[PDB]
Parts: sequence; structure tokens; C-alpha cells
Amino acid sequence: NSPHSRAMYVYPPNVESSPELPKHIYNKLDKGQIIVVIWVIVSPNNDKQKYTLKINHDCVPEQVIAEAIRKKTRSMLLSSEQLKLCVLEYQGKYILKVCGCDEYFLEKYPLSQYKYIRSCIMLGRMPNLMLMAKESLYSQLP
Amino acid sequence: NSPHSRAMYVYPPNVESSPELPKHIYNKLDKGQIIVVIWVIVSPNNDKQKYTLKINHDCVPEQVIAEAIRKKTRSMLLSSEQLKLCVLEYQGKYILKVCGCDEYFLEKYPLSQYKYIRSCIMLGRMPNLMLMAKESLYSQLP
Ligand SMILES: *CCC(=O)N1CCn2nc(-c3nc(-c4ccc5c(cnn5C)c4)c4ccsc4c3-c3c(F)cc(F)cc3OCCOC)cc2[C@H]1C
Ligand SMILES: *CCC(=O)N1CCn2nc(-c3nc(-c4ccc5c(cnn5C)c4)c4ccsc4c3-c3c(F)cc(F)cc3OCCOC)cc2[C@H]1C
Repeated sequence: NSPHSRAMYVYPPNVESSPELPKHIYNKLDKGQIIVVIWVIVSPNNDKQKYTLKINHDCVPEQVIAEAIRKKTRSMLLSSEQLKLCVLEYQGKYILKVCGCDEYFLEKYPLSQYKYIRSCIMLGRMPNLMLMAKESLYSQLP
Repeated sequence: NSPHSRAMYVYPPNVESSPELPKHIYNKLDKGQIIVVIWVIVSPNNDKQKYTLKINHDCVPEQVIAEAIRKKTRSMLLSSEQLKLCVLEYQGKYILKVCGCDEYFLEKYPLSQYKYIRSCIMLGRMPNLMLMAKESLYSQLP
């Protein structure tokens, strides 16, 4: 089986049955938008950097990856064609997970449909997420 | 004629000539096991939930239903008799099909002998399957 399949089997997504967000949960957001923190390892010294994003609650994990690139590329050092290539490149290179936990967001679902996010919203807690390279995920498989 | 007989005539299986898997295809599996995706409709609003299973390639469709039952009841501390009762009940209530396509797995064949499954194995792709209520299939017959 493909490494993508084995990651799905080992780390199955914890999504809700409906993508429709309950009204009492949606009202806890800022006009349906949720503030999340995105971590990443940027240096060989395992130094971690972070971005604080405000995104729609129904963003899929691949849209979170794209939104984090737009946050960084605000300071322009690349053309538009280079930027589009970088978004597609890193969308196929990185996956999203909960920081410090064995909870992953490998499948295309609205972020708020994942159970970890809903508990974060109901608890008034900020989702603490990490961008991990797909190859680093495939190497830790049994 | 019986409704099950009518379903076989209307939806005949697309199977390969031999149940023996060629070596170059078998070697694409993880020690003879295939990872499949099983969808199901859980709410009257047609909300779908899914399981990602790793099963023997020569499981018959009724064994796929049994493996999905063991997946859900894994934590429930059920006895063998309790588990068997649920397995027999849902084996007589649900059939297996390709999700979103008019391809069915109604007959006792090794799953890998079906042409859709074997091509999935050769592609390194997960079979995208759906569990449909038997009565819903018999109602759509001519
Ligand atoms: C084609 C893609 C490409 O070449 N690049 C250039 C490098 N790059 N880094 C990130 C990225 N950067 C940060 C970040 C924030 C703040 C920082 C530093 C360093 N010093 N400070 C103060 C780095 C970051 C923080 C969280 S996530 C992230 C990313 C980032 C991203 F937004 C989306 C991703 F898919 C991956 C990454 O990180 C990859 C690890 O570093 C290479 C984006 C890029 C892209 C545009
Ligand atoms: C004696 C048998 C019996 O009473 N039950 C109880 C109900 N039941 N549901 C399933 C089943 N559940 C899921 C599933 C997975 C993840 C879920 C939800 C809801 N929320 N989350 C996060 C439901 C499921 C997903 C794919 S297949 C499946 C099944 C399932 C099965 F494994 C085998 C089948 F033959 C049928 C079904 O689903 C039938 C639809 O009813 C919900 C199993 C049972 C059994 C144990």
C-alpha cells in the first residue's frame, strides 16, 4: 500500500458527522473565524517559529497551509508565479497536526469538523497546530 | 424470483477469471493486506462517516462487514457471542458497493478478485467503498 494509505490507517481523522457547525459553537467565534497558532521547525537546531492566523472555521487543512504562506509572503521576496508554485509545493510536502500530540489533520475536511477544534472552541482555547513534513510522518510508520 | 437473485441478475459482478493474485500485484500489498475506505450513511440527513481498514486481500464482502464491526466494538468489551450477534445482524442487513458508482460486491468472491479492487491494488490506491442497506438496494430494482 502507498505511504499515504498507511498514514490514513494509522492516523485516522477524528471528524464530526456533519460539517454544519452547531449554532452555540459558531457564536463563540469572531464572525465564524477562529484564531489558531501554526508552529514549524525552521532551523537545523530544531528552532520553532510560529504564526497566529485568523481563518474561516470551515477551512480545510490545505487551506490553512496556504493561508500561512500568505502571512509570511506579506514581505515580498518572490514573484507571483514563484508564490503559486510554493503554495502547491508545500501543500504536497507538509501535513497539519496538533502540536505535541498524536492527533493529525490528513484529510480534506472543514477544520471545525475535526473534534479537537470543536473542543478548543467550546473551551475558549487556541488551537496549537504544527506543520510536519510528509516524509517525517511516513518515516515514523511501523 | 427472490430479491437477492434479482439483484445478482441486475448487478452482475465484474470479476477476474482467477482468484489467485499475480505475484507482481500481491507484492503491492502489505503482507497480503489491503487498506480500504468504508463509507456509511449514519444520519437521515445523509451525513457520512468512514473507516479506514486493513484487511486480507481475499476477504469476502461479508468479512469486510465483520472487520468493520470489530473496529467499532473494539473498546466495548464484548464477548464472542455478543460480537457474533451484531456481525450476523449487519451481514444480513448491509451490502458492499463502490462509493458513488454502480458497481456492487454482492457475491462471495475474494475482494481482490473483483476488477475494481485489483485495479486499485495495481494503482496503489485505496478502494473507496460504501455500505448500503440491503433494503435500499432491493427498492431500486426494476
Ligand atoms: C516555495 C516555498 C518556500 O521556499 N518558502 C520559503 C521559506 N518559507 N518559510 C515558511 C514558513 N515560515 C515561518 C516563519 C515565521 C517566522 C519566522 C521564521 C523565521 N524567523 N521568523 C521570525 C519562519 C513559519 C511559521 C509557522 S509556519 C511557517 C512557514 C511555513 C508555512 F507558512 C507554510 C508551510 F507549508 C510551511 C512552512 O514552513 C516550512 C519550513 O520552512 C521552510 C514558508 C516558506 C515558503 C514560502
Ligand atoms: C449489533 C450491531 C449494532 O447495533 N451496531 C451499532 C451501530 N453501528 N454503527 C456502526 C458503524 N459505525 C460507523 C461509524 C464510524 C465513526 C463514527 C460514526 C459516528 N460518528 N463517528 C465518528 C459511525 C461506521 C463507519 C463506516 S462503517 C460504520 C459502521 C458499520 C459497520 F462497521 C458495519 C456495518 F455493516 C454497518 C455499519 O454502519 C451501519 C450504519 O449505522 C450507523 C456499526 C454498528 C454496530 C456495531
